[PDB]
Amino acid sequence: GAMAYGSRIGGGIDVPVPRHSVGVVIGRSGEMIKKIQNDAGVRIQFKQDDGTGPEKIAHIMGPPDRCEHAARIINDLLQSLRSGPPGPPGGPGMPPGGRGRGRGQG
RNA sequence: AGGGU
Repeated sequence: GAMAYGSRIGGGIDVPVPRHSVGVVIGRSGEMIKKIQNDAGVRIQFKQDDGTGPEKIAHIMGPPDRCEHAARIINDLLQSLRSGPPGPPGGPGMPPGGRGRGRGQG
């Protein structure tokens, strides 16, 4: 939605986390989001699925300032995914594999 | 780094 007045925070904010980074920010064992909840002192609970965007909405509840703090931890964790871990192939570098050569020997 | 409660 065109929320031109979305500059106002509150006691619990809805943060848009990329759907390809949902498990990332929480961690495979949830150890990661516990750190976010720890360093911010907030209750971060992923909602079912608002579906109103290419992201997932997570309701970071708690004291507004801490919600901002918590939001930053998740957002920065996304920002660090942006060419953070360098990958030669797969991304900006197509592996020059042959036409089935290597596996297609017959 | 896919599910933490």
